[PDB]
Amino acid sequence: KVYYLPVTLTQFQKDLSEILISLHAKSFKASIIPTLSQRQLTYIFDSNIRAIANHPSLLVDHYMPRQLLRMEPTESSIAGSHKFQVLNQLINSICFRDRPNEVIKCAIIAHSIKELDLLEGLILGKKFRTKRLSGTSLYNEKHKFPNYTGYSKDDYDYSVKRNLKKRKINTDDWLFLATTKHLKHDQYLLANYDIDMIISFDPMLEVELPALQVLRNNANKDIPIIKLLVQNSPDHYLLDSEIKNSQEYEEIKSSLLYFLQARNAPVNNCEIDYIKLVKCCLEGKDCNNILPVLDLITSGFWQPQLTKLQYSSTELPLWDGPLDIKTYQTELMHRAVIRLRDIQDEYAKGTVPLYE
Amino acid sequence: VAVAAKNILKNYPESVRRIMILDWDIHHGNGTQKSFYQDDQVLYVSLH
Amino acid sequence: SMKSLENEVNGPLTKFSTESQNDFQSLKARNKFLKNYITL
Amino acid sequence: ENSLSTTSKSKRQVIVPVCMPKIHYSPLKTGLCYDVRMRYHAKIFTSYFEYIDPHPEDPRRIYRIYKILAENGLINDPTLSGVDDLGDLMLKIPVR
Amino acid sequence: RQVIVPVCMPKIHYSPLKTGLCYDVRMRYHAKIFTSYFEYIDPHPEDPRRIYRIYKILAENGLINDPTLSGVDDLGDLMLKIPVRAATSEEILEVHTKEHLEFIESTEKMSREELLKETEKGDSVYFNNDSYASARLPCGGAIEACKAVVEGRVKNSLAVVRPPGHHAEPQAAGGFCLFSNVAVAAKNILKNYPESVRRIMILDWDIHHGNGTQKSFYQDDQVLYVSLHRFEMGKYYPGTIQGQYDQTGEGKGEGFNCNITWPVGGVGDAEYMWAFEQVVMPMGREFKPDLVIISSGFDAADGDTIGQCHVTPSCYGHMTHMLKSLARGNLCVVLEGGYNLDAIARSALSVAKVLIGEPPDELPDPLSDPKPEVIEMIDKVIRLQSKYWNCFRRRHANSGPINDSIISKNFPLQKAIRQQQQHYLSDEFNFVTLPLVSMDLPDNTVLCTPNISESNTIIIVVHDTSDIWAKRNVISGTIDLSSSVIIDNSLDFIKWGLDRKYGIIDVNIPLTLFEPDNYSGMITSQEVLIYLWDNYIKYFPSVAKIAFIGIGDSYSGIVHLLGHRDTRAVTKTVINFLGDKQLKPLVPLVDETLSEWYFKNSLIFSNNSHQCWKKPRKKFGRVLRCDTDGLNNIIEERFEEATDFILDSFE
Ligand SMILES: [Zn+2]
Ligand SMILES: [Zn+2]
Repeated sequence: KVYYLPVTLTQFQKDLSEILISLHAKSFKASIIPTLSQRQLTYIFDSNIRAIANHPSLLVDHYMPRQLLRMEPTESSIAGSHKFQVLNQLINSICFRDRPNEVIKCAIIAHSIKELDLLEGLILGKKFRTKRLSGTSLYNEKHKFPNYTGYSKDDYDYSVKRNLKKRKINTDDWLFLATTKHLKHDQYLLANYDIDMIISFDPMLEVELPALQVLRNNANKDIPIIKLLVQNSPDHYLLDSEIKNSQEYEEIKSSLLYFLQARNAPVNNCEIDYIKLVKCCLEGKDCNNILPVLDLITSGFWQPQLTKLQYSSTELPLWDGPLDIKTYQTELMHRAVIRLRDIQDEYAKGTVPLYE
Repeated sequence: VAVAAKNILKNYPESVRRIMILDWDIHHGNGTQKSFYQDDQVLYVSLH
Repeated sequence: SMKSLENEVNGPLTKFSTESQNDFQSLKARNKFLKNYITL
Repeated sequence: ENSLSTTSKSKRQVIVPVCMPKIHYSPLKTGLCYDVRMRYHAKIFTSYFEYIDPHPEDPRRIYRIYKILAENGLINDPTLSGVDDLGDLMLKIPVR
Repeated sequence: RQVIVPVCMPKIHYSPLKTGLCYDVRMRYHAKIFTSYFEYIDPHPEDPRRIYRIYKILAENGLINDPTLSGVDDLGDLMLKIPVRAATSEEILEVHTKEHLEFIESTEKMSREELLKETEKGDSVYFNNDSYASARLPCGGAIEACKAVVEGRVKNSLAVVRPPGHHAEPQAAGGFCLFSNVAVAAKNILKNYPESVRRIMILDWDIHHGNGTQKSFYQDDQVLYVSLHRFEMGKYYPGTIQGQYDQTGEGKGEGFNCNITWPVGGVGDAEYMWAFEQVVMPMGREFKPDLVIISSGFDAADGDTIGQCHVTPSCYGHMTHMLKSLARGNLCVVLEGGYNLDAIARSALSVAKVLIGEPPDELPDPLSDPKPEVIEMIDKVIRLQSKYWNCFRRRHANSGPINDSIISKNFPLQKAIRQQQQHYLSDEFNFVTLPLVSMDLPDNTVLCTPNISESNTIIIVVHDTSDIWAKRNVISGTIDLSSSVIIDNSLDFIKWGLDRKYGIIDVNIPLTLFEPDNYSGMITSQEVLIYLWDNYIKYFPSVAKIAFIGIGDSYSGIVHLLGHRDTRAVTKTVINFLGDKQLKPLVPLVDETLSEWYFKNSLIFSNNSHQCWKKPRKKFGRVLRCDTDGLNNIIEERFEEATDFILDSFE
């Protein structure tokens, strides 16, 4: 059982996405039609669009310093991606759902170590027993998974029985964190924690896995999988190619081309319920709450365009020449600088209308 | 206040968990009390 | 829009330094925040 | 005057470096929620010209409260308008 | 466009100013003289080291802008420096006599050994060659700080000052003080400003009694003297009758002196909160001072070895906040005591932060439930002050000898309760009143479960007549009798045992009226116990697993039945809910191994505030110390552990 939730991006995600289209759209066009090579160009293009889709504060070529991860409000994290808001929404949907007695376990599959660091940075103060199944955990808590001498010479010591009625037990819903990398290198890491549902934050988990088919066969029912579905993306062409009924490089080029041609998606779906849908997933049923969009239909998209603001006058050079990683970072850097100057100086004068 | 208080308690489960509400408004706080009459994390007081 | 952009560019930022506490803005008001965590 | 007179003509060493004060209350200001658009809710006078005796729940209330504050220098908005440049002791919060 | 209100300055008076501070390195030379090696291992009663330790702790929190801890004028932004100057002899003579000034004058020109005899001679004081100017600086600094506050130069002042002044008496000094600092400054300000400073309210929390400060204003009505401390008259310094709580002034200062005596040490936060909530605020608002002077002493802090109390620095900030709310904003703080520099450091830090303007934090323990002695102590203080002040009358039923011949005409009320008792027992549990023939006793002395001659397990529950809770009216004096209940205490067990099909026997023994200890009850208990055991228990064929239950007294009967018989073969457990009573020692006569069976098969629950533990014998038989007081509380508390010990003792 596989399920899909249609999710889109936010404003600044589209801004930085068009920044990427300026820095790569000439080169990726040349790809379709030791600085770097076009293989590395298309791979970096693919990975950076997926990274901007997953909280664009990870686009920096630096690890988050791991003290600021737990020194930040949840809003500042979910202000980055739109996926984070829908994610945290379904999190609050399941922990504030109506609960007979269920101590329900789920596993969340991230793509790398950065994303999973953000995940433990989000749900640390929430009402879950969260366990990061990969090393270098962000504030690893010790939640363990399930499976009187007052006198002398005398001996009664009923303190043991006494203590049985005083000390209490935790009840937080279990939530497991790992990456599909380790789930490919190793196996059976999910076979042990018998979970009821898997939410795959990365929508390309390639579901029929030995560590996943052992759990699927182990289970009596069909285990429901949730793939967070971006509306149009360098994954969504291949997802289109799958849900129906070398080579990796050509697929990356084709799905990035489908995304660049499909970045101007006019129709988006909405009205996703969450508490009903999490109930649908809990009892392992196919209910119609998931949306059946499944695709969008296919020069003209190599030109970037930022959001046009009032008295703004910002433009892009589109870097119609070679590219090297240092030139790439300085270009991306001062482009984000002039974007910030535009957003600051643009906003800084609109007060006096409302004033008067 | 019911809307507000339910937003504080639902949307801040990491720094606030018990509130006290006071009504020195000489009319009794009729609607506010029923919304939290079964509720234990909030201690409501009304002078009236 | 402005605060989202500014908040993003302010922290751990992109590879060049061409441009780049009190009061406690980074969720560090010590009234049941750290002691709210499990800490085993 | 005295002869106890602790004399030490030497450059003495810093022991406690200067630290920003560890107070959690009042480097900030006071929040203020005022919006002119909650002053829609007015009665429709239907009986007669009851204008000597209008409704007690009244839009006019908010203004007088806001007014008395600026009579004591707390608000430097002269026309009694809820705008940003109120003053130094308080801080307006927008109302949506 | 219409400028309705032109911009004006904010109109407030508290906190555009700073907190006054008086500090000197010139008051650290008044020191003792070395006498014996024992001084190296003692807390050094009044040491000069108090000043710079606290002063070091201040700059660590940014409130004072001084990186190297030296006397400067640029004290930062939150506090303002108040310079000190040596007080002239006139201000000192305002309180003291003329011979004490010449005493301290002669003290300045002594040799070494004469100063040694002077240290040895004084009523817990010590002199030094640098003890004249270092004694004139405190009084002067106090007068300067109080002038700064009164004339509004600062919103409030705090003065780290030594030597103390709350023990120095007008006649001569005694109590590690040289010049009485509080009284001098108070009389010089009442003399310097008798138009604005007209009523002063002085408060003392230093754990000794401020005897000199008491005598200075014991006939003064402008100076409300309040002192809280431990009395312990025999031993505890000063050991004077001026420290007793009945010193309520004399003459025009009647009702304008108050001593608050702690019957015992070991107090904490809840006591101080409770007391400050009840007493100081009504008489303070009624007295309406124009200035509240604070005589701080941190010799009772948590971590002090002389006070032995456990008061935390949050309660200090709370009381500082209360006193700040009391007056109009004018406040002055002078320091008197302290022995453990870290406790005084953290406490002074908290008090100084609250004085700058920070709110008090919440106390580390809001629930300690204060010791019983201090309660009735404060009741007696309330009696006196209700006689004197009005805010304690009409609210505590005070309003500022029964008979001895009508005692022949009294309502019995033992038999009425026991009769009503019998009634509601028999109507729901069908108890059989068992007759003790050849003994003159009430018919309802004992009641047993029916067909008692066949039940093996028989639970014998002995207890006196029940407890009564009554409501006393607060409007005027006496108690309301119609609004009283009977606290049936032995009821949970009777029901419990009837839920497990046991022989259940009720035993009431009435109380000897107008009698301290129910000794005749104990005698009658031994008679009933022995007699019942001989005449009835040995004639029941089927019997095993007897367990006894004792409530309060009457356990002498059980002790006598155990020592003077051999009945441990059929009974297997004795349990007594002593509570507060004295111990019944087992006197074994048949054999001594019965006493060890006794001590072994036993569980006794006695109170926390009981005579002991302030270690018992095995002849008392495994007593235990409860955490709560009251028989009802401990019975409802340990009702489960008791049935656990019984069921564990049996099959
Ligand atoms: Zn009302
Ligand atoms: Zn003293």
